[PDB]
Amino acid sequence: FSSLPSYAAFATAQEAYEQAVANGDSEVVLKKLKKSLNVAKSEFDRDAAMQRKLEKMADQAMTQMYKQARSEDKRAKVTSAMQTMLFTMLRKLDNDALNNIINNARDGCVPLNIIPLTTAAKLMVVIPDYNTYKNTCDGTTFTYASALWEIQQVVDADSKIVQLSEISMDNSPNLAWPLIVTALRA
Amino acid sequence: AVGACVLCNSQTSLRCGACIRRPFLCCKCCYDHVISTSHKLVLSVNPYVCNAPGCDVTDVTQLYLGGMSYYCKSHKPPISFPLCANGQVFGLYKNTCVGSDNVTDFNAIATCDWTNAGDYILANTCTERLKLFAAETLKATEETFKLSYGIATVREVLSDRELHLSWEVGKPRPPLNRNYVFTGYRVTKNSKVQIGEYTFEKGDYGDAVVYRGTTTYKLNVGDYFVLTSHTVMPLSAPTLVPQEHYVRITGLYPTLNISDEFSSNVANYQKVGMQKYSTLQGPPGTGKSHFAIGLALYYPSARIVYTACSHAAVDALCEKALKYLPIDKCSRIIPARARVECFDKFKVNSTLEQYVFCTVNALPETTADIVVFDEISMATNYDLSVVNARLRAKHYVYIGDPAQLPAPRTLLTKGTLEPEYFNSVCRLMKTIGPDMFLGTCRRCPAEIVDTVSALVYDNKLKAHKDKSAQCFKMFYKGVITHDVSSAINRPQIGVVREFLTRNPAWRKAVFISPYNSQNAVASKILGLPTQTVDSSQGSEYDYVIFTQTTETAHSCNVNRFNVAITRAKVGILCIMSDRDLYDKLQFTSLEIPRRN
Amino acid sequence: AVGACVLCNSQTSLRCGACIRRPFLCCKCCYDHVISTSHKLVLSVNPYVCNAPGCDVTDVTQLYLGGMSYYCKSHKPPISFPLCANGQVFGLYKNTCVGSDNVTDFNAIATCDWTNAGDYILANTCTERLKLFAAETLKATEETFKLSYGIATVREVLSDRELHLSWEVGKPRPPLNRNYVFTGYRVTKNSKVQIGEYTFEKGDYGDAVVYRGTTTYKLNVGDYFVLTSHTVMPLSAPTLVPQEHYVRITGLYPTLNISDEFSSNVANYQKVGMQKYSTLQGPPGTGKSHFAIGLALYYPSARIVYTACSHAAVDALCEKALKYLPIDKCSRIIPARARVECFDKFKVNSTLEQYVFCTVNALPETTADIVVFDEISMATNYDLSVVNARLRAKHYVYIGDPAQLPAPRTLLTKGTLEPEYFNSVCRLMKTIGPDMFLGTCRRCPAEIVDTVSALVYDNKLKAHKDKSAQCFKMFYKGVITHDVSSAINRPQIGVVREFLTRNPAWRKAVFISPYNSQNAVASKILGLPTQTVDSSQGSEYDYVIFTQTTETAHSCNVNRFNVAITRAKVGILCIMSDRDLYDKLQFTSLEIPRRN
RNA sequence: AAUAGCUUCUUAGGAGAAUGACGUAGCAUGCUACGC
RNA sequence: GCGUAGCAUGCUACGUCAUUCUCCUAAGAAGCUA
Ligand SMILES: Nc1ncnc2c1ncn2[C@@H]1O[C@H](COP(=O)(O)OP(=O)(O)O)[C@@H](O)[C@H]1O
Ligand SMILES: Nc1ncnc2c1ncn2[C@@H]1O[C@H](COP(=O)(O)OP(=O)(O)O)[C@@H](O)[C@H]1O
Ligand SMILES: [Mg+2]
Ligand SMILES: [Mg+2]
Ligand SMILES: [Zn+2]
Ligand SMILES: [Zn+2]
Ligand SMILES: [Zn+2]
Ligand SMILES: [Zn+2]
Ligand SMILES: [Zn+2]
Ligand SMILES: [Zn+2]
Repeated sequence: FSSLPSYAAFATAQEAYEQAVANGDSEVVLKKLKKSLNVAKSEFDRDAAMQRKLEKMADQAMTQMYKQARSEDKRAKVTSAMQTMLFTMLRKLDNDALNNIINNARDGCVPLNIIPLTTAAKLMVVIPDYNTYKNTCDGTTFTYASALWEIQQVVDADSKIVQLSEISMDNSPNLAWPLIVTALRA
Repeated sequence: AVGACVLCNSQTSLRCGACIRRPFLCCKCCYDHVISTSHKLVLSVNPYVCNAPGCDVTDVTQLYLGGMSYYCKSHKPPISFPLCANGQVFGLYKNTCVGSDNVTDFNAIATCDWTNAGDYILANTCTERLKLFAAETLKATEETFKLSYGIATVREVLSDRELHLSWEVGKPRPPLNRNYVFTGYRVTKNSKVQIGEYTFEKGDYGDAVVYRGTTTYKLNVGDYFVLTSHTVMPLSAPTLVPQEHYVRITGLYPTLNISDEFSSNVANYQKVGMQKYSTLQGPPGTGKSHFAIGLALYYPSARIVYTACSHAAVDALCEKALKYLPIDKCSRIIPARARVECFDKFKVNSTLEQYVFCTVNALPETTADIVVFDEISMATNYDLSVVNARLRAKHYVYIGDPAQLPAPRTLLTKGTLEPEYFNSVCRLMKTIGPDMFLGTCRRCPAEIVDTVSALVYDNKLKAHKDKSAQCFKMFYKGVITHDVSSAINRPQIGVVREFLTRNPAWRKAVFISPYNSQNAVASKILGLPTQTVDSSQGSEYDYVIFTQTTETAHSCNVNRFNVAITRAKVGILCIMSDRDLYDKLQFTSLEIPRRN
Repeated sequence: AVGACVLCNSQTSLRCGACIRRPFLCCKCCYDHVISTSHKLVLSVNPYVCNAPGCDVTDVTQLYLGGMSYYCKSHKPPISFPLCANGQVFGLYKNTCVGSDNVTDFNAIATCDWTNAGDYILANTCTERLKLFAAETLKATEETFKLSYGIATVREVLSDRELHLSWEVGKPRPPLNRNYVFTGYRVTKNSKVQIGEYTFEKGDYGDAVVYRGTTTYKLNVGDYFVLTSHTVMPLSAPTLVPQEHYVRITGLYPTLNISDEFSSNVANYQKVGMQKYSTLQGPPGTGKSHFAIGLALYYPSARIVYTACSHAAVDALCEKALKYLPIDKCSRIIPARARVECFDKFKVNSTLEQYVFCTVNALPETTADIVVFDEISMATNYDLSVVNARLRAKHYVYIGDPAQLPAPRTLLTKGTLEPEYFNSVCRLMKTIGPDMFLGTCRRCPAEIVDTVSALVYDNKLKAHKDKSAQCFKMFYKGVITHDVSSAINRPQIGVVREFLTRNPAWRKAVFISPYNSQNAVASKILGLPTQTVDSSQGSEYDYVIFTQTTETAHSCNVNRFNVAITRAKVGILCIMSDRDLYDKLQFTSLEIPRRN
């Protein structure tokens, strides 16, 4: 604001006007100095308002640029995350048996549920009671979905281990049911 | 899109799209680059072009930021301030931009063309970021130069190895050369398929050329061939890691004693443990790859990588390497490429064994203890940074001798390039030496090592089996009987017309000559096959009849002379004007009209 | 950003910037700290400096609260208020702080430089909160003094473990012992960077030293070693838990008759279970820690923790515990520290073992039934606060003797501290009574304890196992080759020459010496490993070898002689200038060549 | 740690309107110095 | 009768400052209903 050309002209105009008033000449110089300071303050209002607009305009633009950069950064990061998860998921599936059954299918279309139902190598039974235990997965091997599995670890609800001996009709209450028992295809 | 200025490293969002590579520039730095050159377009996180429809002005110096976009001086709204002011163009972090005044050499890079020697000498003598940026830029220029070329239509397909391929109409034919690997195509009508990659060679005559292919899916007469290309990838890693010596073997667990014939090398093998990375100069004929595989054996409990540039170099590497190594090995480079047949021993993707042999341009993401890089008098800035980017090992050694030749690098046409300025590693190998020198050669005759150590070497390498019959019959060169732009020195060949009979035990010798046409016209009236050193550096012979050419500096390059003399077992003859060179090599000089 | 008045416990929002630790001060309390002490930097939620650019009036007495921002008198806002007014300083909760008259003592503790016994003797007897504050500020002060001395550089490169050091001429040099480690900065120009941590050892000759670094870096000539910093965290928990009594035993369960060989202590084994905390004064060489293990048996399943100040002491006691307890015992002392090594038995971090043996520096924050600190004569109020803070148990028992050797207290160079004033626990041990007494020293040659009786003690101890073969050769103190300010009387070891082979069965003694470097010299021309008096105080040995130094004030401390001779079982000799002390020790001394 | 609707409160911004005051220009009227 | 000038007053336009109002946007904290 102070650096505007009107600033110095206005300041020295008011100064010399006060000087001439201390000289006490005829009022025509009073009218002249009034006119001078008037136009000076007019253009001063002009430039002051211009700078006031410029501040807000520049700040809006700058915060806008910050927002744009932020959006682009997050976007690139999320795309990388998605691609990574996709590829690390893919590189897991048992490609052999899957290739087998799909290429066996007459079109390349197979309903989804049978995909795990016939190519999974695991089985996470969940049991809510000793009775359904007795009647689904007794002993060390069992049969389900037309294939032969075998137990390998029986973790209870507290994420502890439970030796296959502990699960007995009289040893029901001490085991915090349900009983997440895994397995393995065989 | 926020990055680091290539000169000020302060966070910024400015790029010169007028520059082919678009590097990040701080405010003041881009100011200096944009005031001085013809680089007259700047792009922020959004382009700085007048938003007014029909206003196609580009440079920011005539632009004012208005409401929420930027306009030319014409369509500007009332409140609108210029984007260039106080040495700052409007962008992010204007108050934290530090900048500098190194604009000079940066501008030199931004304006050069890569067609003169001084360009390269600057490009290999500049700052680090400056170095890598020069690398990327020159590589892109050579990429578009390759792509500036075009097609080649098959006139006839003689055989799986002999070919009649006519080249594009009105086009400067890409020469008969190994590097340019040609991708082929056969359009059905309807989905032209890519028939693979193939390499060519100047055969026994014209027009028919010799060639090799990656696939046995045979070519046709309707196919057309261009050569292959890509897009240049950005780089981050430095050219070379800083030096680090050590007081002991930092985890290098050596062998006990086995293969004591490498005792001449264990003296250096200790030093490998003593330093972080270093160099070694093995002149052709020396214990290289013997040093290397003996080093592998000496430290047998550490993963090792080996690397070179071309398939020829990498198989020459893995050979003599399959020998001293239980196998139990890997050299796994290329799944679906390699115009010439390549590794045929093991898997594709398992990074199985501790020793792998590949090429820099094809390395996958691998970790190991040490990477041994031979062939370094050929490599340039780019491959070094790729190496640092892909292999974070515990040791490194650059193997090789700068006395060999540089790359084709076709764009150099005003001057020549010196080894001390080939690239950084050779600059070190010449400004301080290899720091580790290997002696000595064994294969070549001593008469061609001690006599040739007088030139660029410092008389430090030796050999044996001096005999026999190696003399230089200096013929006074004739006029330039050039058919093609390169000379045909048949007057020089005018010394062999009375020679096919006077060499009793020399019939399977090798005519070699620098000009490809000097091999072709000789192959027309020929008695023995020609192979210039470009296909050599990987090929050995017993005799050789090297024929020089016009007295231009091309023929009398001492580096090419060394690489063309040190490729024989028993025999060599030199035929040149040779006012001074035959004074540094000492044999019985002979004259042409005398048979003695 | 609130807290409690360190003197009045009201909420306050202020701190003294000039005071070293910047403690919270109530309003009037801060007024009094600032009125008559040169400290004038007071920090509120924001600092109190005048916010006028370029105005630096920093005395809080000369500022004014303006509107939103405080200022100086000249730059003051139109209307505002004076800050320091009516004996108060405008701070949050201005009206509701009480403020007290502990002003003089706090002023003293704040301004003092601790170089005279006033600070110790006063912190030993002041208010608990004030006590802890004095402890933290004394630690921080000595830490800041650590910064005063200078840097080390390299002078010449010789080998991997033989270097010549160069002290910055004109600054206090650091003592060459294991307790000093420095980071190695190398200045290229351009990468002034740390290389790793280093520790030194003065070898048999200067200026060569043998040293160890954490890394195997190759030491160049552009390297140097700068001391590594240390800080102090604030502590809140009490030092001495308020005493409590009962009429029954809770949390601990008695035993019937087990281990009758620990009989006499049961009468005190019960009162410990009856009270909240208690102490045992053990005269030198008494049945201390015997009582400890005996109570540990008496209450078997009661979880127990042992702690002390000396690593040698905690090692000795953990070994003695290994001697008689089920194991079933851990000493989680130190994983990767303790330059002089210790246990290699069991875990460091599992928090499962019943009887946890640990050191103050590595105490965890767990619970237990009973914890026992040991050797109270060395630890300080700070250490007391740590050991009371990290743990929490039912009953507390401390065992020690005020007549042992206290902490170093380097800045203490004028005056002396009586046994009582080593810390608060020692104070209570020197109060109306140590409240539990057991005195008889049998692990020592009975004659030496009979002389210890004639020394500062009041002739009240008895023993067995008197004989034999003890004396004191008052050889004249030769030239002290004091590299460090610690003595080296090699001419005194200049008589050890006549005791290297002359002793047929006196071979596995342990050597004691007053100064650290006259122990180092016994570690230079070695006949057996030696230890200092600080490493002593807790172990007894069959024979003892002792070469003293000049009559310096540090040497002639009778308590040191006690804690030295009390480490004997059957043998001892002394080599002291000894103008008078030989008339005090009652044995059969001889001369140099009279050893038959 | 969901979809949707309503409502109380706080801040910033914009826009608009009213009001009052200051200053510049122009328009109208009057009084008067001067000139014809 | 005219103009220059000055003063005073009314009107219009513009450009500043303050008060209020209105609406719209944005952002945030809390509640209720299906
Ligand atoms: N100590 C040695 N004794 C015999 N031959 C050796 C010895 N060292 C190296 N060589 C031989 O040199 C020959 C290969 O040299 P080469 O590897 O062709 O040279 P360069 O590797 O420098 O290009 C091999 O026959 C190799 O055994
Ligand atoms: N009741 C006891 N019977 C036999 N020896 C005892 C008895 N009490 C303590 N001691 C012995 O005192 C010796 C150790 O004393 P020490 O612990 O060296 O003294 P101090 O601990 O005071 O420095 C040990 O051999 C220990 O058994
Ligand atoms: Mg080799
Ligand atoms: Mg003890
Ligand atoms: Zn910059
Ligand atoms: Zn540019
Ligand atoms: Zn425009
Ligand atoms: Zn107080
Ligand atoms: Zn203070
Ligand atoms: Zn001020």
